[PDB]
Amino acid sequence: LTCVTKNTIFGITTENCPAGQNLCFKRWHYVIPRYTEITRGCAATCPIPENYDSIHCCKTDKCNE
Amino acid sequence: NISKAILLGVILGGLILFGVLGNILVILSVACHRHLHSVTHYYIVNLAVADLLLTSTVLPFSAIFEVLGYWAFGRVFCNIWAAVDVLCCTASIMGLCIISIDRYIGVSYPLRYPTIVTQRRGLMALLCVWALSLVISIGPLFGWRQPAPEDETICQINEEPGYVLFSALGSFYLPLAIILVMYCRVYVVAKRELKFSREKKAAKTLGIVVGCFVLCWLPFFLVMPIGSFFPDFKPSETVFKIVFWLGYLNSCINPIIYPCSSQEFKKAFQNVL
Repeated sequence: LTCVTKNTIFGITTENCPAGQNLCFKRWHYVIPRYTEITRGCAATCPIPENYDSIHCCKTDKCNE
Repeated sequence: NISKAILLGVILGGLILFGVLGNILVILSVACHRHLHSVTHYYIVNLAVADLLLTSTVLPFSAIFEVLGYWAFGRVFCNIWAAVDVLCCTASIMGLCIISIDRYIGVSYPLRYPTIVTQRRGLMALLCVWALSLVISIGPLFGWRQPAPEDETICQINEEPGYVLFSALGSFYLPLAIILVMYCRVYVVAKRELKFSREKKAAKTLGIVVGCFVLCWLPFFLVMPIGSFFPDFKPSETVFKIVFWLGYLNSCINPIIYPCSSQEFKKAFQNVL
């Protein structure tokens, strides 16, 4: 698997997943009313949401972006 | 934390009520005087209306976003709130650029000023800058937008750093450059060179307003681009909350500044009460 992780105006950053981690996920985080941080990366299992976060769980191929 | 929730609620309710009251007071004071009707006062009314609408729409909703911790309204309502937010946050600095141009022309030509900035020309500039604010607000986030997130509690607009960079530039830094250069000229002229004294007092008052605006809005547009450039330099939620509420409290501050420097504004406020 290859999940894109960090998105910048310079472009995207794609690196594969290590042993055990085989999913791509996207997680939101409520930093501030005008900047909701969004993280993305590999995962063995997409973590459950805590602290009123929210997570996108998908399969493969740098999906959802 | 119930204590944190109630503290945030009461503090932000006081701030928003005071901001609405102060901006309404400014509008009434300028409007109730026939003699005070000048193009610069019309620009001040524009700035006060922009701040008042920003307060009355965004500030309760941003405060609720803070206190609760998610979006409790419709997704289309989230889009409407965000669009109004960016519209007002840009129109405020646009009005500041307009008052900067007005005061530069007033300082340079104290007696030929009415023949350079006329009522029709002033209203033309006002309408043009409002239209430009509408464009630079609505276009960037809806003319180039990613698909909406699956969650109805997410209230972001565009997750691509290109949009945040372009919005930061076109809504703070170009008007900041214009205003900074033009009050550099104004300060140079005032320090080097009846009407002159009056318009110099007006220039000092609006310069204090502009300085407060710049100082209390710079941290926000300095910390968001830092995070956008390299995705590891978000210091903490603390600095983000502080800079955000500093900027919006700055949007609230101006009714304090108006009598602190302008004696005629203080007299108008005294009469209106």
